[PDB]
Amino acid sequence: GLMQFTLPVRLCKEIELFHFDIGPFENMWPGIFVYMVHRSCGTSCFELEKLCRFIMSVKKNYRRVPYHNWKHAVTVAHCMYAILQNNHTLFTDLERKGLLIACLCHDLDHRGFSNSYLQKFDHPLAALYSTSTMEQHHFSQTVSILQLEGHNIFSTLSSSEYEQVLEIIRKAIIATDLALYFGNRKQLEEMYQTGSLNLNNQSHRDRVIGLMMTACDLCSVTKLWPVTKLTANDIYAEFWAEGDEMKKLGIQPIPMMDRDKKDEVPQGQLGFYNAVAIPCYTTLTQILPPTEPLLKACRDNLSQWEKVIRGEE
Ligand SMILES: Cc1c(C(F)F)nc2ccc(C#Cc3nc(-c4ccccc4)cn3C)nn12
Ligand SMILES: [Mg+2]
Ligand SMILES: [Zn+2]
Repeated sequence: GLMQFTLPVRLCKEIELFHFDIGPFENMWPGIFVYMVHRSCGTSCFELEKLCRFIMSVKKNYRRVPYHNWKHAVTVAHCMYAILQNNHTLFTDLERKGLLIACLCHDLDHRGFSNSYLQKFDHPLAALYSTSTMEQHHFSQTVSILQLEGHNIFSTLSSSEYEQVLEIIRKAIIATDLALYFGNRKQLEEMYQTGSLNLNNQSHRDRVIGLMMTACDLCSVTKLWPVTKLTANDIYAEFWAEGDEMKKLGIQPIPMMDRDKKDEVPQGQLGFYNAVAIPCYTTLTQILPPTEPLLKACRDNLSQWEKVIRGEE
């Protein structure tokens, strides 16, 4: 009841910053997530015994792949924690509750393959869910774990509060489909610049939470350079495995997934920062000013990739 979680001093202070790295000690990641729920949401949001059992089941349903793993789940939740703590009064009790869970769950049972590869392999999930294939699967796994005995962390919510929270989580998880990001950010850009953006309009909140989700999901481009650079190795380890699998089906993968074109990674990261990351954090900073550190760190990393291209590293 009066059982606070506390972190060592360097973590207690650094966890509040956007560029925090959760570290290589897997056994501390659950405690870090509980710490973030307790300060983000309150010590009363969830029954501790249920939350702990929920976390350990979520962890067991992430696979040992190079990037889309348990460490990515907790990393994406910590970015969400930083956004919520820097924008205290902008979010409902239900949103605080839903979004950290959404982030922890957002890639449940990922296999390290894109929606495209599922469609070309003709995976059963591609027939069950024709768009946002993996993302509809992640939400489906979340509901499964929520319905295991002793795992219902939302048990104290009313029938209609429960339905709202599962709807926040569903939209949040669907929005991590980067194919959906491009149109969502363009609409948020237009709405902000014409002054129609209205946080009382629920379909507007939906879009802002969607963009927050893309920003949390891409938060590896916002870390200190050595974290960003080493994470890129995990990201490409999956892309190149998918590339290998495309070649097995008799299909030339795109160059991003072709390990034969390793040499042009620096130029590919440039494209990605300019086409995806920079716009994402730009529009997010416009709508939520205290998120500017994400944009600043993103720009610093683009500048490090430029340096790699010029042979300065
Ligand atoms: C860092 C990161 C994160 C997360 F850290 F945010 N998520 C993502 C998602 C995509 C990418 C890319 C990428 C990319 N490489 C190439 C390329 C590479 C070699 C030869 C030719 C082309 C093209 N392209 C778009 N980076 N990324
Ligand atoms: Mg995903
Ligand atoms: Zn993700």
